[PDB]
Amino acid sequence: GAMGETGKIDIDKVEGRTPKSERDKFRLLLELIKEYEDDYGGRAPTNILITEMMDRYNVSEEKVEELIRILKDKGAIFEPARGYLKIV
Repeated sequence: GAMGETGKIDIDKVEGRTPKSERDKFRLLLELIKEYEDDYGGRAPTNILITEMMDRYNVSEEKVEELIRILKDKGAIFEPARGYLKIV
């Protein structure tokens, strides 16, 4: 019916046995850059990133601009034109 099997174990610390993957403000900004790049044929207009981050994720313009500087500074992204962001 069922049968027996081998390689017995026991449960001491063996909780928490699940995967993890999440998001962050840095991630959520960067996600908009790539999800607009393909749409613009390689642009992410910085003003739209701001407006859409306040829409999609309630992030205030000051904070979106800070995300923009941080990831720019890291060379994770760039601003190749006067209000167009790019992933590195």
